[PDB]
Amino acid sequence: ATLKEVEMRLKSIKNIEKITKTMKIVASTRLSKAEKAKISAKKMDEAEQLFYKNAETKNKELIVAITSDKGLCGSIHSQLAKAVRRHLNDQPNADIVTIGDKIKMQLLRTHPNNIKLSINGIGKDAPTFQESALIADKLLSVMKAGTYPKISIFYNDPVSSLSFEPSEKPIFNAKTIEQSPSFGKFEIDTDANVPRDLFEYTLANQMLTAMAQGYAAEISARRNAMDNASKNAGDMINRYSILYNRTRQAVITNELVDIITGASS
Amino acid sequence: ISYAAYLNVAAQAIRSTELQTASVLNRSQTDAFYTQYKNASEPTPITK
Amino acid sequence: AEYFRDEEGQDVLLFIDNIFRFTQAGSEVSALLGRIPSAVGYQPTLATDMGLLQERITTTKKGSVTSVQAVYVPADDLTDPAPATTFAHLDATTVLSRGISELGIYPAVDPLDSKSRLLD
Amino acid sequence: GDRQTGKTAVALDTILNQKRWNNGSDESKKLYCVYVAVGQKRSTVAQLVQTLEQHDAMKYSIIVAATASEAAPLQYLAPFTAASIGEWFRDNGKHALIVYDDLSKQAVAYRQLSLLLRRPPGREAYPGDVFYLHSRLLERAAKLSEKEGSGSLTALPVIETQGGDVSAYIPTNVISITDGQIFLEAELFYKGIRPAINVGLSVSRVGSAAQVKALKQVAGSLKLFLAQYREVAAFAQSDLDASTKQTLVRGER
Amino acid sequence: GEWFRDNGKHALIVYDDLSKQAVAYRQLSLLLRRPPGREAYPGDVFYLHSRLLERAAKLSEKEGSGSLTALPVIETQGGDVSAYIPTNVISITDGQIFLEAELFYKGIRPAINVGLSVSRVGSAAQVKALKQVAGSLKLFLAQYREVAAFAQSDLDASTKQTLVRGER
Amino acid sequence: PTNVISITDGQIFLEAELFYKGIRPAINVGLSVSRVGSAAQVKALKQVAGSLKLFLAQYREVAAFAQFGSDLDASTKQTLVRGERLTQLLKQNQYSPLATEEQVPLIYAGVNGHLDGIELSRIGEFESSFLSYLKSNHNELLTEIREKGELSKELLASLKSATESFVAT
Amino acid sequence: GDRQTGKTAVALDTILNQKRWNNGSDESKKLYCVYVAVGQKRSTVAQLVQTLEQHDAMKYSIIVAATASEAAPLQYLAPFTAASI
Amino acid sequence: KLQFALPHETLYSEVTQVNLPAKSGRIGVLANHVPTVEQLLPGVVEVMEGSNSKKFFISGGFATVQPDSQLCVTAIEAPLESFSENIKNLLAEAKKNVSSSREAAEAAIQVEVLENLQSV
Amino acid sequence: AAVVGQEHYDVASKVQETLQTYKSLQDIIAILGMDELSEQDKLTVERARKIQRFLSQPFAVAEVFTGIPGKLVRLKDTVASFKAVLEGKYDNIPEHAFYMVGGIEDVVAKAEKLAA
Amino acid sequence: AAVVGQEHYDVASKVQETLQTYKSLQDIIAILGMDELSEQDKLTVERARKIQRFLSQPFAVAEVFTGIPGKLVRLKDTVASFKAVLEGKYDNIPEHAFYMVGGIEDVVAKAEKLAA
Repeated sequence: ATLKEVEMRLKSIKNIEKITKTMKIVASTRLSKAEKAKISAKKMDEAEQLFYKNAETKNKELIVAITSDKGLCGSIHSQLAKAVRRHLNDQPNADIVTIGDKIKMQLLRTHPNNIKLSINGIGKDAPTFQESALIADKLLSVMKAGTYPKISIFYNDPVSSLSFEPSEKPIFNAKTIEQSPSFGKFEIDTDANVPRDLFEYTLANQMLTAMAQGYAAEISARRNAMDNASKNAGDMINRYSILYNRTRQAVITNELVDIITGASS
Repeated sequence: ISYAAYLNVAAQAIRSTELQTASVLNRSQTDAFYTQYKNASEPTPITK
Repeated sequence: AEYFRDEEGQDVLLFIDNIFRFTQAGSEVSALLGRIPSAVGYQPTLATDMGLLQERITTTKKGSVTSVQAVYVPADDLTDPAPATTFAHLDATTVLSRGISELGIYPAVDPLDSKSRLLD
Repeated sequence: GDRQTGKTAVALDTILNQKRWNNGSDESKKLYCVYVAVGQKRSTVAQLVQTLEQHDAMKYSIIVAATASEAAPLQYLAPFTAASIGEWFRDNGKHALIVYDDLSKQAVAYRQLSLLLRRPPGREAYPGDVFYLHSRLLERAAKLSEKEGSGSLTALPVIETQGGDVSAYIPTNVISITDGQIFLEAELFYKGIRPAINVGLSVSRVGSAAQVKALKQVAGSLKLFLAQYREVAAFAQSDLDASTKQTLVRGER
Repeated sequence: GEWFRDNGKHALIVYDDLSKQAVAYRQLSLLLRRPPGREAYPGDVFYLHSRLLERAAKLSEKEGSGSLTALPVIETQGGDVSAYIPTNVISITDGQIFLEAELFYKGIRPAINVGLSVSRVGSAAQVKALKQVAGSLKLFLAQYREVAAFAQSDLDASTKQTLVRGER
Repeated sequence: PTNVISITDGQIFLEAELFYKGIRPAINVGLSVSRVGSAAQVKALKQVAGSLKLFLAQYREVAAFAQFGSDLDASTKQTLVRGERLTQLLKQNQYSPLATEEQVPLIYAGVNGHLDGIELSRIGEFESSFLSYLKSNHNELLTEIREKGELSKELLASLKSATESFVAT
Repeated sequence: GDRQTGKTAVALDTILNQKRWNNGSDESKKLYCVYVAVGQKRSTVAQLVQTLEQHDAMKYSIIVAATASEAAPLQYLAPFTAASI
Repeated sequence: KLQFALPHETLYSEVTQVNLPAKSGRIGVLANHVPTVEQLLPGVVEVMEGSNSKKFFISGGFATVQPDSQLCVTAIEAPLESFSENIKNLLAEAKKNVSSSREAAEAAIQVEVLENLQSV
Repeated sequence: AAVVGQEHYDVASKVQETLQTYKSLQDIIAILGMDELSEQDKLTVERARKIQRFLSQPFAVAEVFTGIPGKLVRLKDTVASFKAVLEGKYDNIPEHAFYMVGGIEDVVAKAEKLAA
Repeated sequence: AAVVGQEHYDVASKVQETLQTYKSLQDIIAILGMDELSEQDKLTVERARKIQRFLSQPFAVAEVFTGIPGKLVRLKDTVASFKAVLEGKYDNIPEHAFYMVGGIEDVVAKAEKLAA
């Protein structure tokens, strides 16, 4: 009716609220594990950065980006898409490798030319060394990563537990490693091909970190988003409650009028 | 095979007595399909 | 109450239980009298019947009644006519709650939902 | 607006303000204001009287009273009689005002009368001649012509919406009869805006001409600006650009 | 029942269902042209139900304590407690037990929905032994209800403890 | 409405939103039923539209899932893609009857997924053109569809070939 | 379906396709068409007759009418006498 | 101060003696050592803090004495006891894997691990 | 069980609960997706889908309306046929092979039909 | 289309479709953000929000009361104006610019006003 269609719709809204509430909570749980992982990952990264910093740096192009397949992890996907796009203006010759379906869709739309390598199925579990290593191996083989005289990766640095800033960093080429100002306050061995190994080693070690930083931001975004969802649903509950109540009175009255009209005769 | 891939295979082998936690097991095997692309055109996904 | 107030001067407080059952009762008597019930089946004399009850209760020079009423809202609907008419008469509301009682507080008065219009 | 938001006070303030014009000379400036209290507690009316005598404003005002104790036919005839008193002032050339508080209770009264006269109920059980009842009352307020001695009799009828249902039958019938609305929003009232004037549902469709030129010039476009503020805060809760923020900072302030 | 009650004995009278009683009064009144009322149920239907349901009484010791326990059965039409005949009866009675179709389908038989079951006399007449061993039970089930929706992965140990206890 | 619905042998519910959606006629396919059912439509047309009802219903179910924004697997998107084309196939501006001989091809094309490829925007253009093509080349085929009104093995093959022939437009 | 969503037009489409059999021969393959318009304004009816004459379908149509102005008893009688036709 | 870290753990993130298995054979770091970059091969690692000694089985990684006396060791997996019979079973399998079989190279890595196991 | 027998009852009890669970999960499945529910639930959903289309048993008079040949499946046999599916004895058989066919015997034949 | 013209009918059709979409996704928009809309849809929604605002024309007899001098835009001009907007030609400019102003030309000018 009006009445039943209101009532069922209000039930729909109730069910939506319930699901968004539930999701927000489960997300919080999932977030806790994610953060635990991120600490350990970040510690490893800082050590690697210790080499690159102390060495100094002095780094077409490659773009790598990280998102999950799954949506409803806030605006990570589109804030990151926008910042990729910002640096896609800068270099028109940039070949985009998309790690994650959400970023895959947005960039594929913006230029379908640039998509050369893409991954899938990342988001199910938090990033693991296994994934990174294989991605690295394919990045090297498929994309011939060293050929690009710039490599930059975009990811989401989880600035605060309530904020997320998409962030980027430059992965340092084997060329970079070679001519790095201090490289004489480290003992290179000519016989060893430490650049060709170290390039690969930091390709993954950095990349895994970028993925880890991102994953925590994603799950965090989902927590934030699902919280805001519950609120929006609540408002709709209240709005439809007023509608229900009004409709309820009206049914009683309209029915009553029919009875009265009959009685009057 | 890349240097870190070389290390990876070794790490996986290294996870062999059993005592192996879930995080180890996840760190040992993961499922993903790298979707290679060309220009739009897509060499169809194949397991990573 | 009026005998106490007017003719013994003593201020009194007259409790009423469900004032919903006052309304409900009034609705029936109207229907029995054959007077066409108004919207949401509430007596055509809905305003007047509450009016007589709730203006006798007042502040006289002699004394004053004060009345605490219990409002069993029908199906938790506040826009139903019986509540609406009730709220018109009400001056303050003391909103006892079970949550409050669960915080071990007896008084059970919910401070954030208790409101008075003579809080002015 | 919404029930017992101390609705009466908003109007009362109009009565009070007119005292530098009412204790003023010039009969156009002397409004003589009639407050029709229909369906109100004898207590509430007694407070009104005391309030008026506190601001010493009683001497320029009349109170017509039809409390809820008073019988339903008396309540029915209560606005009509009051309007006659107002018309004597209007037709004395003198400017006046009449605030009919609340016509929503007149509706309930006419409903009772009609039902007890057994004329079959109308929509929302309010009798079918309710439109005529209100319209005949409402249009007896006017600014007359130079011929008629430039009479005035301003009218503020106070409508009590049930649950903020701004589509309710009695209110809509009134809204269509009257020009302008000063819808008062409960949400804002609760969120400490006194007087809570929701500019979204307040219009005056014939008011702008009345405004004195000073208050047209100084206040120019402020209705527009604060109807940009509503929009601004509508989409504030997405990203905020500096333009949006400047408007918001001004708007909030 | 009154005769038994008058003899000071105890008895339980189960009126099943007053919903059909309602229909009969409706038929009588409408056919006798007596004033109709809400939901086309006779104007005095409240009065009828109230008369019946107030007969049930736990007598005084002066009247040599006896009882006439009663258990009215009301059939809800689409589960509408909103409906006029349910609303009236709900008000008159002192407690409700609300059987729920979903539970029946989910194989819980009796399909009593604990949430929507209430007793306003309740634990006042509970066996002392049974009272002792089931205060906990009320609270556990209450928690189980709240933690019910959490039954969709990464679930806190506390929630999981509730779930195991609750399901069993 | 209640009284009439009981009386009538079928109901052909329309939906206002679908009118605005640009489905003209605005027939709300799910609410539209024919209780007496097929035995009053061309045998050929019965063959082509065999799973047309099922596809549309699946499209409706899928469409609901799609609007809850849940990630859609390719199989679901096969349904979705087929479904979209079907919807565009249904559309047809007022005051333009169409003979069975020229409805049998369009429905064949759709059910046999030849429409699935071609871009959604230009489906209407394709439809107009497809009919024109059959009028040009396989007008013999059309005459037969009119004359015998049932698609034989030979006709199914002819029609299949014809659709394939103009499947690149 | 909801009123005046070209409500008349859906039916009119049927009439138009009946041109194909009508033009032809064999009356058992023909449907003669009776369009009954009850309660519609004289102008609405006038548009209907114009459309039918435009498509030359009034070479096989009968229009039974009871316009809005015309009496309520005649309107009540109108479907049942259309049936007789 | 020594740093020893894994992606999923942190072990020492100087420390008196560290013995490391590297491209350059085996390298030892004791207090200050001069700044090196060495890729750690698949390894048996010892870390000694005073006379107390901890023995780690390491999957190879990277070693870098920083010129600020931070021995950054990063590797995928480190306790040697945890690694230690199931591995012997695997070693039979790994020999089998070399027979049939990048997969060839992988099986070669398994042989490297088999050698690494023999040290244990 | 006291009427239609304990076996009949038990088989039907398993059907009823499974379907009811499946209905409850549909709202959850709608937004969140299949991969957010329990593992047990995911199998239950797969089973429920198999059971759901097992209910489609062609009518013998729907040859006329459509073409589907009816399958008059015996009572003893029907109890058996539902039991097997629930036990997961034919949870290796695709979901769509329960659609528009009779008993378990028909399902096995229809499995072969899809296999070919 | 036969009446006003094919171009008019086509233009109107598109306006209707966009707006109907905007109403359709009105539920989704409320329940979850605009950034949880599909990319294709997000363009449509952004266009439609603009179209909705564009449609208001201040009236010349309301000019006293609104305080906005009204506008009157030719029908030939109107078909063109919306046509451009549907192709998103001028869409790249504020929603406020579209709001409460007349023709396409007027919107353009108010963009300049806003730009200052």
